[PDB]
Amino acid sequence: PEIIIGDLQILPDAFVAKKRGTEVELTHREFELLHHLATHTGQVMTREHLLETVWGYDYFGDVRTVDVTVRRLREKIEDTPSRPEYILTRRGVGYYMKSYD
Amino acid sequence: PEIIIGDLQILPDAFVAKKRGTEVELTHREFELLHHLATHTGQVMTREHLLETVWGYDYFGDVRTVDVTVRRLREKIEDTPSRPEYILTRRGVGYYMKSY
Repeated sequence: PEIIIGDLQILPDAFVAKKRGTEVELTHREFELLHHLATHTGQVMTREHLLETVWGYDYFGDVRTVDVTVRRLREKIEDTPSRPEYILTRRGVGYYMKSYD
Repeated sequence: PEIIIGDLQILPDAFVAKKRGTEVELTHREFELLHHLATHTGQVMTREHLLETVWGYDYFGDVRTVDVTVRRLREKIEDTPSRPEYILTRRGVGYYMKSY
């Protein structure tokens, strides 16, 4: 398995993400979130949905944890986090990975 | 599972490590390495052995990767990395987690 989205390469079996061919140092949960968004490109996901799918069905922590993790992911993979081209917000609804070709 | 070593709490099912009750931001591979050492305390492990057990039996990368990952781990979980109290070196042989 290998997921290519623009300049991102995700190697799920290796738990490795690269941006322009350089490895990005991600936490376990950051990688799991990135991988989930990347295997459902263009699909808007609520914070609640992301909590149960990425943190687990027995995880009842603060939804804010999703926002924190998206911020870290943006700081690590975006050229300009204030203007992301991979991890996008649908205002009022959720997060998604931008679809490319 | 819950592993307690000194000021460290390792929660394997949650992939969470805490130091003095605060979560430590570890990469996936750093956590895997820490968990392995922590479940085999006092056991000295060569870099070659760590590569196969922590990166996998199909991983044929550089042993230097183990040294890098131990350094990162030390920087994140040791109060004083030059004088570690968790992730120890056995000179010439390997790495191990001190038993408590």
